[PDB]
Amino acid sequence: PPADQEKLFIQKLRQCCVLFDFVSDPLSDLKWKEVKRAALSEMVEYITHNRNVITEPIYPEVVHMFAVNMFRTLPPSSNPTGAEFDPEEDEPTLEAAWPHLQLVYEFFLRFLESPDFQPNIAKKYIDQKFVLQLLELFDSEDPRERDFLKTTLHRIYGKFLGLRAYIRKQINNIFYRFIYETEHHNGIAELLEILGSIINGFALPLKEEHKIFLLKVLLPLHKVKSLSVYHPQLAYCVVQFLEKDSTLTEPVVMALLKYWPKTHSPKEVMFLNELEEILDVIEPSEFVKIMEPLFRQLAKCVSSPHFQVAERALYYWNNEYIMSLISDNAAKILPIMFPSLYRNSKTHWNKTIHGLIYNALKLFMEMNQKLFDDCTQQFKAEKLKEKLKMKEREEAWVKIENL
Amino acid sequence: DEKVFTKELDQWIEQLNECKQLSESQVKSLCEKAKEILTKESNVQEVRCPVTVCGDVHGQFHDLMELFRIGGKSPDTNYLFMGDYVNRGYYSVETVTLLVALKVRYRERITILRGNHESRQITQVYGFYDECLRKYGNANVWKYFTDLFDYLPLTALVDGQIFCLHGGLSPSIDTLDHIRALDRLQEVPHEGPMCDLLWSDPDDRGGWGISPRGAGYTFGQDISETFNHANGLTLVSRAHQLVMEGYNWCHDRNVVTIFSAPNYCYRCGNQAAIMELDDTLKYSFLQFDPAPRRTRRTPDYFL
Amino acid sequence: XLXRXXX
Amino acid sequence: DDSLYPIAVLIDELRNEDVQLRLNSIKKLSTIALALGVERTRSELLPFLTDTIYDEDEVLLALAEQLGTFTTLVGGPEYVHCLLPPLESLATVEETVVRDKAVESLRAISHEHSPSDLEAHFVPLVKRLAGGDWFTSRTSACGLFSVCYPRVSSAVKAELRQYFRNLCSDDTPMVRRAAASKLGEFAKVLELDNVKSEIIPMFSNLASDEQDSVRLLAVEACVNIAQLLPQEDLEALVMPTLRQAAEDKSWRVRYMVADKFTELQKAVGPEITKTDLVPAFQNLMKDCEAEVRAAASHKVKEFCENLSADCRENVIMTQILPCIKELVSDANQHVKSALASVIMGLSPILGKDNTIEHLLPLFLAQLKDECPEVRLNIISNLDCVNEVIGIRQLSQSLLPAIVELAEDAKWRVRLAIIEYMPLLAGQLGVEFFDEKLNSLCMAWLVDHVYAIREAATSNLKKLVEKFGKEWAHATIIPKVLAMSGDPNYLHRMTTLFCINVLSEVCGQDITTKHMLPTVLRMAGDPVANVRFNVAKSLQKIGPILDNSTLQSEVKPILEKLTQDQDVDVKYFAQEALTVLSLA
Amino acid sequence: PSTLLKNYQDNNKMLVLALENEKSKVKEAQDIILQLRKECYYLTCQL
Ligand SMILES: [Mn+2]
Ligand SMILES: [Mn+2]
Repeated sequence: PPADQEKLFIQKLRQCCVLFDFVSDPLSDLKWKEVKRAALSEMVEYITHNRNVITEPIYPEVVHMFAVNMFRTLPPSSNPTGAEFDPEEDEPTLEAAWPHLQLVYEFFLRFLESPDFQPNIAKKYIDQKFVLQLLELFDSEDPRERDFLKTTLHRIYGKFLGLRAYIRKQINNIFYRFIYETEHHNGIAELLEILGSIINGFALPLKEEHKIFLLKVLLPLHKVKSLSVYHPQLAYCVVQFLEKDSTLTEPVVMALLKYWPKTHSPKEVMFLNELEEILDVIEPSEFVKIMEPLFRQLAKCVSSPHFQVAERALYYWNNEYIMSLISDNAAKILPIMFPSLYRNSKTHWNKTIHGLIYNALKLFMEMNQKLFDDCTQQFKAEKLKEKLKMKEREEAWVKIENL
Repeated sequence: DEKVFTKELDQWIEQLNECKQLSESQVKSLCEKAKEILTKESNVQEVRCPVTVCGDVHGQFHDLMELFRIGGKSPDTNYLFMGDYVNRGYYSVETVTLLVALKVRYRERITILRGNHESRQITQVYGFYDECLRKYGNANVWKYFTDLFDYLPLTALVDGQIFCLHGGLSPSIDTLDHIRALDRLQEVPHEGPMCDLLWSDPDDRGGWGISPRGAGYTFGQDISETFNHANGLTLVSRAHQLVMEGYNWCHDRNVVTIFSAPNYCYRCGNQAAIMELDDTLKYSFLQFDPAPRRTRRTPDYFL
Repeated sequence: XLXRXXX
Repeated sequence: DDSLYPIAVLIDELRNEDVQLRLNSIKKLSTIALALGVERTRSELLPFLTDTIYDEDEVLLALAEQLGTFTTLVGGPEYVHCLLPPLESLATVEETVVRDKAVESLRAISHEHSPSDLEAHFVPLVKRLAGGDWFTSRTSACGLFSVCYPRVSSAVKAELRQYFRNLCSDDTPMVRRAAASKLGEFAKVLELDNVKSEIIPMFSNLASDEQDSVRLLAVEACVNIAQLLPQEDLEALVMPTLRQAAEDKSWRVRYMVADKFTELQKAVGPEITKTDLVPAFQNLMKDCEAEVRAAASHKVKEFCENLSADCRENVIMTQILPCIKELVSDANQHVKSALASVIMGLSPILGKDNTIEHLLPLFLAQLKDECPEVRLNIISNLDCVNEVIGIRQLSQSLLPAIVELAEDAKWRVRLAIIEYMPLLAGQLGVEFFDEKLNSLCMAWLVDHVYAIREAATSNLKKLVEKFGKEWAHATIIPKVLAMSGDPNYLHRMTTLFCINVLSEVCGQDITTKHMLPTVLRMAGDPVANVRFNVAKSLQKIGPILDNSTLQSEVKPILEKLTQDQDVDVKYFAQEALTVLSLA
Repeated sequence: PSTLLKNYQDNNKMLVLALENEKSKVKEAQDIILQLRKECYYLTCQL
């Protein structure tokens, strides 16, 4: 009927606040679990297809229903921690109460997505406090939970201008702790996906806050060991900023150079891959600023004994656009690239990359015939620089007898 | 007749038993000494009758220590290791260098074969290369060890009867003499008999078949039975495949898989095993669990 | 189950 | 080369592109300084390292370390404040490890500051850091308060307290975390009625922080706080906050309480323990979270052992004991594991009759637990029980279960029993031992795992030390030698390893007459491993023998082995001849 | 029922041996390619 409907709805929300045990006692309460399962199941179908039911009083009743079900302390990690473990190889440990949890998530989402949903009426209840406890949940081990949370926080970000600043500051805090204190968190990817979409939304003359956020938060996310878990979405966030404002490219490329892995190969491949995507958007003007430091690295990589590092580097040559930026800058780039791939032409343990360095050397001479083997001319300038060095230290030490 | 060097070796070994790496110039010297003894060993090494035979180890030093607790100390009991000393564990440097160490001090007491992880390529995609890098600061020790892996015999023959190898059988191989005729002094090729021997797996599909690993072949009972009958072998003993009981019979007992890394990569939860061949070549297996395992790291962009 | 090349 | 030549060289070296070369410069930075004046160090090198240095985190890390040791180089304590500008910058650096060294270096040199300098230079540094734009500067500041405070004027002390208070109430949890970290450290340095009036409020606020990562750090602080303070102040102040943490919604918080529990019991003293800490502990042993239950279990004997002399019986027997019984059959391997490793230490506390009545069935259920770790942890401390109940009682109640565990499936359990045998046998006596326990020990020598064989071997030496050499001759020796004909070389060597050990304490006669002959026959064993151990073994027992025996019997055999076809036999023979001086 | 299995048997030594032969051939062709790549390089050096 036209009304006692609104009373019966609230009544059922109440009954869905009864938490059930799925872990400690896994065989208990089968019947009543189903009752709850059915109770919120129908409440989805109810609010989904019908309309004009998100009335003023049901708001607090819903938010409270969510909180009591969703906001718990996460249990101890089910995975070993330590330097000898790759979090990629962690056994998927699932949230045992997913029977109910899914439908609370699915519900609160439809509750959000309704075109009859009134933000500045709900905002009394979805507050900073709610957001913070929602943000805590991203460290859940269950990927399905993280998935829902991603979408939920993404909506909340969209529909509450009041909360946008807070949400930005809070996830920043989460990262800082991850990068600088613990180096463990299960939900880095998901938070970055939200952030990716957020980066696109940003406004024309990029605001200082966000520039800082790229340089101080997103770049250092690069230094943590478990980069593979969230690198794609991290790389995306970075690339988007560069599309939004090209003047950011020197600092970001200089940063990636600063953080270059010296003892972690998969990360070396990861960086090489990310940098190429960056070069795929580089305005020539911004390219001239970073070529030399960039290629002093590529030199190191090309001569790397690690076939996956060498390969990925050498694969830069199959990029028409990069290859042309090399071409009309050949003056500067070639004397630094040449020694590297020359030392590795005489011989190599790996035949494939042997093939690739022969090809690479070919493409360089076709750019500007450079019979410039005053390569060994530098190998002497360096012998002399070392003799001046050792003869300087002599003077300093024999001046220790001092005043 | 001076044993100045065996004092030096005894020290290196003692050090290694305390899970402490040797130095760059010590590994280099060690490998140099190791090469000269391995080079004179056959593609199919003749191994004397009482031995204890072991599967994969993959850098799990503390479990190797555990192995010796079950098996006996590394001079008093003879050992034969079927390769795979270096990858997924946290202590590949200490493990391979210890095992090589033992071989040069006691060439007669220990034999070490090549596994599929003793190779430049495999050692780069899995831990060892990065381990060497964070423990030494350069790629030299890696260069010395990989150069040294080319010299490891491919297969062993215990008492003309128990054929020992890392992988399994090869379609290009029908006899031991086919094996003796190979040139092993090289990187493990992507195809061919040398490769199959380090890569293949037995299975339940009674014939040659495509390996789910990108290399070697699968092979069923009938190959094993022919291969054994043709060579007068009572058993093929092999070691490249995780088994949850640490050891596994198959092919009407023509082959055994032995696997010596308990709870592999500290993830897999498997038992480990080794097999003792006594004076009269009777066998017995010993299973064992992983040994009782009793700041913020340096940034990976440091060096 | 870590990666076919072998948990 | 003139006055500032050493600085020019440094500049050149930091202009280098090999990061490694730049490092070597920084490592040799005290040689630069010595080369330079003391005053050129101050007025030129120091400013250079302050302004004119931009570089990688690894270099900044080295510079931090160097600067912590420069006091003399800069002219001594009159001049330490020169070092502060460089160090303030490094304390601001993003990378955790660099700013941490910076703090470490700052703390070190503070002690070289006169109170005037602490007031004019160091304290201002702490203010700037604590009020800086970024959380890195602020976290660094938390580490610096307790080194300047005790040595500055009260007005400055009032300021340090304000700043510390502001950090405790930062907008970011990063700083709040780092603050709560240094709260106890700081408290230990305050005058006591400032502890009461200003630290308690700080502690109370952190203990109810929204982030549980902050809250659990306040528990650590509560210990330092309670230890500075006497029975009466605890009740008003720290106690209502402490009682909350034990019921915190976060198991992470409840865990600290449990982990710090005895330390809390001391600090608080027996009166409040009785009223407040007894119910709390019970609830912690009943936590929904197993890590909490495990943590609490570890403390069961400590807690009980520190209860006041009067109510000790009532509380243990009525409050704690039934929890322990419940915990014995907990679902979780690890909480059961923790308990098993401390429960037996309860025995001297309940005394003979109580132990037999209540503790004993528990021990027995743990002696037969399915989890090997439980049963390993419960063997550990058996003697302590033998001291409270009789040895008579022991062999009636527990011996049968011990005998069962001598043949346990897991060898570490087997070993636990072996290492306990010598003591236990001593207490039962020889006529009992070698009627009921001899064969069991002999079987160990023939066990599949080496370690077990090994252990059972030295065990032999311990036995002969309490039963004497003629029990050995009649009971041990002949079974040991019987092993020299085992078809397996692995068990044959056991015979040698046993002789190695037994010779040390059976004396010349028995060794020569009854052991040596077996060793010498083994010199002809088909397997090299046995052969070179005959050499090692002759080396070892050589000194025990008369020079005539050594000379007519041992020497020929060792020499025969130096002619052996096998390199290791030849080596160990040559070795034995050197050592025994028969070469 | 017998000869059928027996046929599949011979058919498999056959196919495997062949696979192994073609695999051999890709590797030999790869060596030709590496040599030629080297030659293109040496020749373009003298342009
Ligand atoms: Mn393998
Ligand atoms: Mn393996």
